[PDB]
Amino acid sequence: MTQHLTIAQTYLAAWNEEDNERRRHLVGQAWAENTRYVDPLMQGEGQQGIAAMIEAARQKFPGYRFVLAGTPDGHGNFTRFSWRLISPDGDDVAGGTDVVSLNTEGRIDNVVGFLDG
Amino acid sequence: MTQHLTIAQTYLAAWNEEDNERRRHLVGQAWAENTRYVDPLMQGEGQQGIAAMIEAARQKFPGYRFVLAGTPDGHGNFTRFSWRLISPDGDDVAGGTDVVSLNTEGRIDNVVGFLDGA
Repeated sequence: MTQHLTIAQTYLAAWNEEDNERRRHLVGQAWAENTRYVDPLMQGEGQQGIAAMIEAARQKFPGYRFVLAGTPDGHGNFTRFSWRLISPDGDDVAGGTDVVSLNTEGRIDNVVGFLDG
Repeated sequence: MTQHLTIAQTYLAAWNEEDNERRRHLVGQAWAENTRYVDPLMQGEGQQGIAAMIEAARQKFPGYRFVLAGTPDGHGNFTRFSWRLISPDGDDVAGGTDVVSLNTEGRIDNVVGFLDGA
């Protein structure tokens, strides 16, 4: 359970990181070399690619933040969690849900996201 | 959207099928030969295995049903949906959420399920 909360937190920390350099270092630590991401708006592969994708996403939504919603859960190497997108003025404008997979070495190898209203 | 509703319905139809034989037929049609399932209580692989798994599950929860909750959604070959577990007397006892993947030939090749309270 805590293992699932840590994974949710590590994942969102990468999306909320303001400094693009620090984010590459974060993705470098948390994500696997063979890693893949896909949601309804985007896709990416590899540590580099995912770091680039997140940066591109943030440039389109400057000032926005991802805040965890509810309690992450899971089983085996799977973690599931949800988050809300918060506007620079503090408005809840949307949200999503993700299923994240860890490889046998504890690093994120696969993420599939969805959008929520 | 409709493609995602159909997938959710086809998936649940297999879990709600009363006859074991009809269910093999249903899994045969909807599921891929190289297919895999895992949730917090179970796992299976292959058409045979998943058919067997569902049957074992139902033998432990006789009379229970799995009813769709909310609107399925998704993208690419991914579908996501949620369902509620209904007791023989009609009570809502619990639920789940699943992520289903279709292979390039339209058949289910991967499912990852999770449990939900209220």
